[PDB]
Amino acid sequence: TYKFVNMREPSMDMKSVTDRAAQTLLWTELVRGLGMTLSYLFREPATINYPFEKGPLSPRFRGEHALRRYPSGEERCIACKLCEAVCPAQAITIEAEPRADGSRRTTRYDIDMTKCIYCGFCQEACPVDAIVEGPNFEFSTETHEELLYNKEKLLNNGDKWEAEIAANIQADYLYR
Amino acid sequence: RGEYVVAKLDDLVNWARRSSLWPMTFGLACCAVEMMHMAAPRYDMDRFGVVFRASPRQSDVMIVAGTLTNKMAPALRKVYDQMPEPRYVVSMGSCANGGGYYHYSYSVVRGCDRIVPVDIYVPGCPPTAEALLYGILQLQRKIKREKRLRIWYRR
Amino acid sequence: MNIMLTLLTNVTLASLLVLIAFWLPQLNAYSEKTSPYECGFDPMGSARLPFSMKFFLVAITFLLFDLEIALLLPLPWASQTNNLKTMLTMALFLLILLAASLAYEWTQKGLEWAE
Amino acid sequence: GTSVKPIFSRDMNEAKRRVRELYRAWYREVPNTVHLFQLDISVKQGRDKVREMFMKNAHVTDPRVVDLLVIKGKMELEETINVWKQRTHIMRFFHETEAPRPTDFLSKFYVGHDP
Amino acid sequence: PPLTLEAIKDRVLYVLKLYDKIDPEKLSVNSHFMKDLGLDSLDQVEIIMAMEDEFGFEIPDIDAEKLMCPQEIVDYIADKKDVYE
Ligand SMILES: COC1=C(OC)C(=O)C(C/C=C(\C)CC/C=C(\C)CC/C=C(\C)CC/C=C(\C)CC/C=C(/C)CC/C=C(/C)CC/C=C(\C)CC/C=C(\C)CC/C=C(\C)CCC=C(C)C)=C(C)C1=O
Ligand code: SF4
Ligand code: SF4
Ligand code: SF4
Repeated sequence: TYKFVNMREPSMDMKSVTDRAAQTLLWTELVRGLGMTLSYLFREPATINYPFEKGPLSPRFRGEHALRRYPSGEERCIACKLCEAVCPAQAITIEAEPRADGSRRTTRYDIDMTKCIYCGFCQEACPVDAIVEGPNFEFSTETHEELLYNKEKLLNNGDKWEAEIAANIQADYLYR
Repeated sequence: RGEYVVAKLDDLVNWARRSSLWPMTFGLACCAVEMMHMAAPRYDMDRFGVVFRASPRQSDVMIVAGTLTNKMAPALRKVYDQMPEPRYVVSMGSCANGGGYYHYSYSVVRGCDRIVPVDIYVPGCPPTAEALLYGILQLQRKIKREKRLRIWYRR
Repeated sequence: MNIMLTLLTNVTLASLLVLIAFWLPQLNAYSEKTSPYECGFDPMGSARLPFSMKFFLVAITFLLFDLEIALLLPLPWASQTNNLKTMLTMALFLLILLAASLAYEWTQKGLEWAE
Repeated sequence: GTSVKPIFSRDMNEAKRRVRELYRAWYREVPNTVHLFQLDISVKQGRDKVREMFMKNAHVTDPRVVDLLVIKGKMELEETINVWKQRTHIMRFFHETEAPRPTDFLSKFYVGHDP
Repeated sequence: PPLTLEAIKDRVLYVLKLYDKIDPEKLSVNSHFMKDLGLDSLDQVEIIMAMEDEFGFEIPDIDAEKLMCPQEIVDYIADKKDVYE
């Protein structure tokens, strides 16, 4: 099924041609164009009052990366390196070393925000829900080096946004 | 006292600069689309005093939005040179920040900072238009904290 | 008395605004800053070589057309004469000849731009 | 087996002819690059660099190879002519910002573990 | 005025002398570039170019390689503009 978008021949009756000449001389579709914009000025604007008003999001939103931890206090990360092995941009660097207690934890877990693509592949690959993409997105920095995240900075993000991230995962883990 | 007078002059000049930041139409890649969406009715750059303007001669802030490649870097540096001072560079997106997805490619500049002095680093791939608006407001506060005439008084 | 005092006021106000615009802002100039703007990349190099204008015929006949309005403009005072028949005939003569000139140009390519 | 298709030339002499005319074009061009591109290197300081670039790959003996670099040099000339390369692109031939590298074994041993 | 082998020879010697890689005293009418002067064929390229530009007319590549020594240079530039003493 196809339709001819522009295959309309105009009628050549005296009334039709008089109307076409009137539209040409007395600009008619031009007045319609004016009227449409008049109708929308009288309409309500769509602008929101940022930063006092924020655009809507979803619990699945991908933002600032963060390392979570168990309710006991121990970090969830076990240095299985799935996130490092699955990152499309190779933005994660992990070095592991058996801790004094014996549990295997990262001696270095750096995520480079200037190289990250915010795909969320790491948070899917993680088998313990250790690394997540937090809800934060207003974390712009004045210098480049501040975007090269360390293990300590990611742990601070996890401890800061934990209230939001726990609820976000709680409202989405069933879909996964 | 002279310090108070130069202080007030600083506040006036900084307020003008921050309240009429005129950006440049230098969208490069997908990061430009969000650069358009904050110009879209929802976020509307215009209410914050920022109005898009080409012809670098009459613009202040450059939002490098998109991947900066080797073939384009001379053009970007030259165009940054055309901007009369004061000038500011806002880097949108991971590609313009440090390389992004194609950080290991053969024809991509590994960060816009290597070509121009970037003033605000906006992260994202692409950054949400809210995040870019936040970066612009951060630049606005930066201009607010300038101390030009104070330093001149303590030359 | 009044008209040149006015003109002087406008020109000195403009020259002043230029002066404050050009001496106050504390400019810092270097060679690449004043380099000609050519959508980024360096210009091929010209900006004074001949630039073809295909309406050259149209541009020049504008001169004759705008010239005729000099003959045309005395009409508001010409209507208030005692020989309205001759004035009407001559005014319609000017307008008819301008119509004939425009029609001759229209038919003999004329107003159509060169390629 | 030992005998294969030719690119442009059918012997080394014709390849040398093409190299000769390519050098002709480059040598004639050089001052036009110096002026048009607003370069600061002396005219001779570009002509000798053209000579050095030609002398770099002066060891090749396969004709098809010679035609290949003839085409490549023709393309670089094409880019240089209609301001497709820029000042930075041309200046890359003179490796300016690169620190001079040492040739003796002793300095290499002093500086790092490389061949 | 019309000019002959004298003017062609002296202009050839001149614009062959301004070349730096040429040597002032081994320069001669009989000084073959490859043999006496010790040049490169690439050098012969701007020998023949210094011929053409000051001599006005261009000389093609079909014949440039044949001219390998100042006599042949002067002879060729003589037969071009019909110099018959
Ligand atoms: C298909 O893929 C594509 C890409 O893919 C990667 C791309 O990247 C891109 C490229 C990307 C882009 C182009 C980015 C997107 C851009 C946009 C969508 C554009 C959005 C634009 C806007 C939101 C703004 C539009 C502007 C509007 C509506 C209006 C602008 C008008 C104005 C007037 C602005 C204000 C400016 C000025 C100069 C006015 C201010 C001046 C004054 C008031 C001066 C006053 C002075 C005085 C009062 C002086 C007084 C003096 C006095 C009294 C005395 C003086 C005398 C003395 C002696 C001193 C594209 C296009 C693309 O398609
Ligand atoms: S979400 Fe960020 S850190 Fe995780 S895999 Fe993607 S780019 Fe890497
Ligand atoms: S996938 Fe999770 S547990 Fe494995 S190394 Fe990455 S953050 Fe740690
Ligand atoms: S940072 Fe991401 S969104 Fe921005 S240009 Fe690079 S790949 Fe595209």
